[PDB]
Amino acid sequence: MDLTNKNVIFVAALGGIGLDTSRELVKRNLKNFVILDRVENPTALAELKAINPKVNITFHTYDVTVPVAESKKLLKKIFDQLKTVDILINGAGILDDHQIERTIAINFTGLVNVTTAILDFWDKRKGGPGGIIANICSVTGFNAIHQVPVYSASKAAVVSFTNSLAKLAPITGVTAYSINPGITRHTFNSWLDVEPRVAELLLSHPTQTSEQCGQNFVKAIEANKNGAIWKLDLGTLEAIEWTKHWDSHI
Amino acid sequence: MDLTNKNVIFVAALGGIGLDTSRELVKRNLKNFVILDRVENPTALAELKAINPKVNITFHTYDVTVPVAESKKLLKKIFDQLKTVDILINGAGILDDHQIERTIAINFTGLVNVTTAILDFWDKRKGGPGGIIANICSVTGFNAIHQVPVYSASKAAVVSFTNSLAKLAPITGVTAYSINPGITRTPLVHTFNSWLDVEPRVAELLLSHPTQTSEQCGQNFVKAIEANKNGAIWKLDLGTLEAIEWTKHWDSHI
Ligand SMILES: NC(=O)c1ccc[n+]([C@@H]2O[C@H](COP(=O)([O-])OP(=O)(O)OC[C@H]3O[C@@H](n4cnc5c(N)ncnc54)[C@H](O)[C@@H]3O)[C@@H](O)[C@H]2O)c1
Repeated sequence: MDLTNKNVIFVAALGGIGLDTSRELVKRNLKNFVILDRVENPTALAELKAINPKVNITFHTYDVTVPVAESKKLLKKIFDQLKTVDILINGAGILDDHQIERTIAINFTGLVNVTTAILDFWDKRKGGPGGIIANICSVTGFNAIHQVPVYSASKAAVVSFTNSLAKLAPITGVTAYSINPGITRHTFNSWLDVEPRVAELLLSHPTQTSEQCGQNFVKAIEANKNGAIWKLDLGTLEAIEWTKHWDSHI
Repeated sequence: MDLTNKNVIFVAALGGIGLDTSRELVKRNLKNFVILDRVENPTALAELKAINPKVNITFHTYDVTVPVAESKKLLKKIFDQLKTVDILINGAGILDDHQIERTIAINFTGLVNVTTAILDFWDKRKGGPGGIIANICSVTGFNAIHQVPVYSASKAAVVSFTNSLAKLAPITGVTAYSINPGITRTPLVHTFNSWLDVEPRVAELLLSHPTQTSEQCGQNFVKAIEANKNGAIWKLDLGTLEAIEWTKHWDSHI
């Protein structure tokens, strides 16, 4: 994957790990960088545009928890303008096990919904060009932080969903892979307050900076491997192998 | 685990797997067996009672998609009556990838919510007695039926959640294990929808391969309950009961 002159939609582009990935992406001479986030950060947005003014950066206020139909309405406006979109990056997410419904709505349901929305524009069965989906999941989708069981479970779901998307690529023309960051250089809520110090404890352990998580993120996008399950931990980029415990035979 | 004299709540006890599990459960001399299901089934209820009149069987009309406060209200009613509950079984699920929100609400969120509610009565930090939770997940939580990605993902979520619950037992006093059937002959798999109709023949193709009976599944389910192994990930496929080992890809070190 050569990112030059490509059109990219990035959901939650101006947050923590999103912003540093975004900074590197706009340095790659994209034609369009389309940002969809819940709230505007005008300082960050201006800063992004200044990195390379030639890149068309557009911002849409977007809540990932809206129904599929609402996401399709926004996407139609984007496709009407750009004509083509090459990659969708899903980076929405919250970490707060005091918010059970919302954790699920944002991290899991929202990810499924926006994917379903864009498939209506990309599905090759209906004359669509196909496309690429990069889902920001989490290493907690492989093995949980058991003190944030709801967060971890939501990430396990999207690791699964991404895996299946990739296996459906021959039918849909839409490839996908997951980007799974380890702990990246603040305090949050554990489920039923089983551990009030999760953030303090995790951030003391060996971590990585948001800078070369973002650099490894772009490397992963460039590698463009359907069905990859990328681990981005301790400043390295590694593809993990999913264990086969069971087979549907279909 | 001796089931004699125990109090059991079973969410979704009257479906294909549920009813056959229930038939086996009441073979043991349970004290109270409390059924929560979405639709009343007076014939099945009568049948179970007849199996073992020593077991006290009650029924509540219950939808897992209600807010947690509502589930808490029902549990309080039950705990006030029985004083103690020994085991909770969370068995609700739908298979319909035309229903994204509902699949996730029933299969994942609803399971998390009943668990969260019952912890209020059981949590040893509150001076509760602890307890045991058996969660019906799915082999699809290990490896998807990719033509139903949403269902499979919802099951992956609950496998994860159950693993974590079990790891929290030393703190909460509440142990847990997953029950993961393979393809089992019930109405669930008779006819169903794939995501965006990627595979309109999915039910046909799946059932062209070997399956097990709900009877076999229910027998092995109760066997796993009696084994009572915290953190177990039980596979119930082709008539066998087998514990699987979850691969370690990453460790939080906490
Ligand atoms: N049949 C299989 O091959 C298979 C394989 C693996 C896992 N499972 C799982 O086993 C469980 C039982 O499935 P089944 O095969 O007996 O299917 P079923 O359709 O016969 O029964 C589903 C059960 O879930 C209940 N339910 C559905 N929605 C509910 C709601 N909103 N609130 C409360 N209860 C609700 C139903 O009333 C019923 O008791 C499900 O969780 C399913 O995902 C089934």
